[PDB]
Amino acid sequence: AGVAKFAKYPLTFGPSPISNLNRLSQHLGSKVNVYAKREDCNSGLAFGGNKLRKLEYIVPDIVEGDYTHLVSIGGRQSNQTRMVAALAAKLGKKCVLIQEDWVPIPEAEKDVYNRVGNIELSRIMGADVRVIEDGFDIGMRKSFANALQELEDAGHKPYPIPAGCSEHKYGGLGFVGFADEVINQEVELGIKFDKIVVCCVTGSTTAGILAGMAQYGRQDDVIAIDASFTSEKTKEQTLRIANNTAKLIGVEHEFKDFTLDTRFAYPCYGVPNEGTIEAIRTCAEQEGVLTDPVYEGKSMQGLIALIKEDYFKPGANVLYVHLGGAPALSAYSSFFPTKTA
Amino acid sequence: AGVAKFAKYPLTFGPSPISNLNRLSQHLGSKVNVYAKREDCNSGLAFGGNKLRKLEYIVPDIVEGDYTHLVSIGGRQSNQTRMVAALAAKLGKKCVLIQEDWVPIPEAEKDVYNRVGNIELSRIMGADVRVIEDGFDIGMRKSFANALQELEDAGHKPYPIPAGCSEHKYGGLGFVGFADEVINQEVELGIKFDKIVVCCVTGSTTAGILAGMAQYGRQDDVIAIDASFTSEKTKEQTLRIANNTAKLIGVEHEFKDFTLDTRFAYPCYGVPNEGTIEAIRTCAEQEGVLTDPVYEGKSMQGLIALIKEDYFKPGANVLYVHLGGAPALSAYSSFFPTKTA
Ligand SMILES: *Cc1c(COP(=O)(O)O)cnc(C)c1O
Ligand SMILES: *Cc1c(COP(=O)(O)O)cnc(C)c1O
Repeated sequence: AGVAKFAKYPLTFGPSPISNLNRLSQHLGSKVNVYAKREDCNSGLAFGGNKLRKLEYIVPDIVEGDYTHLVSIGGRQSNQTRMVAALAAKLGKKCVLIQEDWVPIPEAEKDVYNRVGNIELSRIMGADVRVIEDGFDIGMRKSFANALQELEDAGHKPYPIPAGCSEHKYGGLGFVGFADEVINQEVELGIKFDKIVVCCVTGSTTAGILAGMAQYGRQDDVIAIDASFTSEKTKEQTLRIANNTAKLIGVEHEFKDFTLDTRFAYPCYGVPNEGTIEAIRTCAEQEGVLTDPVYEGKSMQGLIALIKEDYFKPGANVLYVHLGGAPALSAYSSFFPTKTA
Repeated sequence: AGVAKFAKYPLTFGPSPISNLNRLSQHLGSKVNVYAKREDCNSGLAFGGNKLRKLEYIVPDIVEGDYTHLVSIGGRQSNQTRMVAALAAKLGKKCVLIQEDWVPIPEAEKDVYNRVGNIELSRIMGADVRVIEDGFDIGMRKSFANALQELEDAGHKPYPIPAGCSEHKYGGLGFVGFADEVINQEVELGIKFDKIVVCCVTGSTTAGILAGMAQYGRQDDVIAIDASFTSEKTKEQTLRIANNTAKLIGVEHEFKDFTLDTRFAYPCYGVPNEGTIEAIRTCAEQEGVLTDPVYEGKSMQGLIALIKEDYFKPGANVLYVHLGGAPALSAYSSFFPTKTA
């Protein structure tokens, strides 16, 4: 057990704060005391987000080697690519982004879904944005490899950074350190978290939290809420990340399965459902905390669905993980009509 | 010297962090050392910002008596209105927001300027968003006074929060604390800031820094960048707010004038110029830090312009203030096209 033996490059202000969503708690029945560890309030690098914690353990490599281009990938409103662009800017490197079509671009948004939001930010930061229309997949894509081959054949030295970092060698280390962090904040705040709720589609964030919590034998505190509607590969990939990461940090524990509620992924990746939107609104109306229609919105409804059904013990302290991703909210404007008054 | 006598309700994580923009500073010929105090990363209340800091000294008054509605006013992509919603949602009060027509909505941005960005956020937080046609003015608005009367007629108890909280009785207290944070942070940093750059439209931000920095006899360290294009009143109100506040905290010194660079407001409030777009792109390409076409993109272009002309002593430590506004960026995608490689 030790993430400390790995090189880390600072890209955040330090330990992400924890918000006490006490008002939302009461509203939901006062059954559980909901808390939120603000990863969305990460750093000053283009709004921040969980993906920034992941990159901290990857940057040292980039810097140590002689690289000129940082290439990543993801869907249109990809949070990843947007943070890879901000990072590339900070390191003074070139940036290439492969924006594939992973979400059935809603009609009433087909004219902005590819111009406004996160994709706009990658542009403003000077990244070679490329709009391809390949299928959705949380695994290695055959457009990422070609981009690499291209820049290489061009005489450039590209740095591969897979979807959400997840499948990167050190993709699970950032959230191992997340675990060490919650453990300390529990003592500083004086509150123990009985459970941890976090969204999941490509893996690393969940896997990292599992392998990292294992350090204190608490992997079972984790509660993942699928948002990829493909629990199939999402659980198997998250599980494989959890193992390869546990090995890296000295954890013996072999992960064979984890809590992966799949009741709110539908209708698919990127497309909210009537429940998602209501969750976002309730969270926002009650706390002033925004959540997106793709990730955190679906994990927030799951958090509310669970609370409704007395899934947690009476008076439980549950740590909701806000991974950010709000900036893509402007590409789903059509789903939030003005509140009747 | 007495901002402590007044009550304060916590709305931010704590004293804002100061980023060291060394890469940008090198880009601008290593003329000075640019630092940026991050008000744009000060809270979890939907992106937070400078207005939230102002509000901390106003919330106590609110909760004390009995008000049911918080009312404020600003343009379509207003930041203040959006932060008032979050404040209201959190305080569990209702929200009525007047969204005047303060900006000539670009032709390309006509089908979005009112459905995306800040406005969308206020709607998700269930605020009563009222899109009005009145024009730009940093002074008390008719639509405002009408709202107070309307709601008050319906048997409600609205709380009046003018534009940017600037004209509020305590709208200046906020940044008088910013001055305190600055001096303390110079100590913890082991360096002294020679000058402070900060955007200025409705007044209270700059006004509070002036009365605060004056506690130590350092008002002349303040350098405001106007983005209203109506210097005359912007300088008139800012100067009045700064004078009232000064008396509240006990500062005798009377402000008769202050540094207000107006070279970058052109062509008008809410609209960037090729220079702004250039600054936003420079800061983003160098630090991965995002600024807005309306306010900060101008404070930033001015900063760059001032450095070039050798306005500061060589090696000076210049504290730029990032007040936020980046969320409104989605309403200007037309201006930022994919850069060529
Ligand atoms: C990228 C992202 C996720 C998914 O993280 P995984 O580690 O890939 O499960 C969830 N929420 C937000 C806001 C994200 O940006
Ligand atoms: C409100 C605001 C300002 C202006 O503040 P004043 O105190 O009115 O000068 C500047 N920048 C941003 C991003 C703002 O939201």
